[PDB]
Amino acid sequence: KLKLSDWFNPFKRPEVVTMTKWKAPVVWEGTYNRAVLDNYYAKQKITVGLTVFAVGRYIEHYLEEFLTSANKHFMVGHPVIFYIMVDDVSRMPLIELGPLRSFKVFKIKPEKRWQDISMMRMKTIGEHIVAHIQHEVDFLFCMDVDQVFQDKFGVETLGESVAQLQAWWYKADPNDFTYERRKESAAYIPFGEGDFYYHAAIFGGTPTQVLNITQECFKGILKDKKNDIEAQWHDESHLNKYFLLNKPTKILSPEYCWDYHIGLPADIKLVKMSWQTKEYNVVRNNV
Ligand SMILES: CC(=O)N[C@@H]1[C@@H](O)[C@H](O[C@@H]2O[C@H](CO)[C@H](O)[C@H](O)[C@H]2O)[C@@H](CO)O[C@H]1O
Ligand SMILES: O=c1ccn([C@@H]2O[C@H](COP(=O)(O)OP(=O)(O)O)[C@@H](O)[C@H]2O)c(=O)[nH]1
Ligand SMILES: O=c1ccn([C@@H]2O[C@H](COP(=O)(O)OP(=O)(O)O)[C@@H](O)[C@H]2O)c(=O)[nH]1
Ligand SMILES: [Mn+2]
Repeated sequence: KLKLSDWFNPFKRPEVVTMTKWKAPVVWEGTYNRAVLDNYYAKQKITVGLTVFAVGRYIEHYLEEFLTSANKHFMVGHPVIFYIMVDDVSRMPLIELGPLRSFKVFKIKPEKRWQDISMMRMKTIGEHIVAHIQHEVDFLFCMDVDQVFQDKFGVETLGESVAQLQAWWYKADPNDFTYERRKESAAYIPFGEGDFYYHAAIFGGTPTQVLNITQECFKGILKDKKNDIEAQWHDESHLNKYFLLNKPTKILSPEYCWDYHIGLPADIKLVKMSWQTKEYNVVRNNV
């Protein structure tokens, strides 16, 4: 089987956090041996999935740029399947795909509140895992559409359960993190607890693990509805509670999901994905 030291050298990045207390790697540029891993996973003949949602004007603003960039940069050299969930298939951009990429598209119901569009992804992803994704892929990523791939996002990111460090908070102390802090919410994390602040824009794992992630988060979302409370950062609050309880087996550095509004500091050596500028006045239709 694969050993961590076969592909991961933390000493290449001595000035950042490269290992967690529960022995998961934090993958930074310089630490990974992609050649070793490409050879390993090609011998297993893996396929990698990617889900993305675009509901409303998120389709026109973001979906083409997301997919064009994913085609170029996501798991190059391996078969990939893009799963695209939209409310209006007639507005789908049908871009040309390259070798080892294919896709399929699903029509979904548009939830009335943007907060519920975001949170209902957890329910829909689990339904699709059970119905087909579990039979199609070895690993799955679930991503926001309001971002663009900038460089290779490869097999060094694969694992049983994979979390993303949020770009603005990776050096912060846990008591500064924007976790949900009301005990009445299923997402509550008390002061004095927490490892990292994870970004809900990227998470992944085997289909089995992603099913558990998404099912447990959606259970918390529904429980909160019954208690008349809505977590401060919606599905992200619940995801952070999940990963506190069920530690990820791999974490990605902020290089894998970077906000250029921060600037480009010394620690961010090669950006693999960048955030799109927010445009909520146009793309969201409720407060
Ligand atoms: C240090 C600080 O306050 N930085 C904020 C960012 O947190 C903020 O990003 C939003 O962060 C929330 C969680 O707090 C969530 O992850 C959102 O998806 C994300 O956009 C950013 C927004 O422009 O502003 C900075 O000032
Ligand atoms: O009206 C909506 C609200 C959300 N989304 C999807 O849900 C994700 C999360 O919402 P958003 O990116 O707006 O949250 P932010 O990252 O800005 O906090 C988006 O990237 C889209 O994939 C969408 O398609 N339409
Ligand atoms: O139909 C509704 C809308 C809200 N609320 C309660 O507070 C949450 C906020 O509701 P939302 O508008 O987000 O609707 P829902 O997700 O139920 O479609 C709900 O789930 C309910 O528990 C209400 O009692 N009924
Ligand atoms: Mn987003």
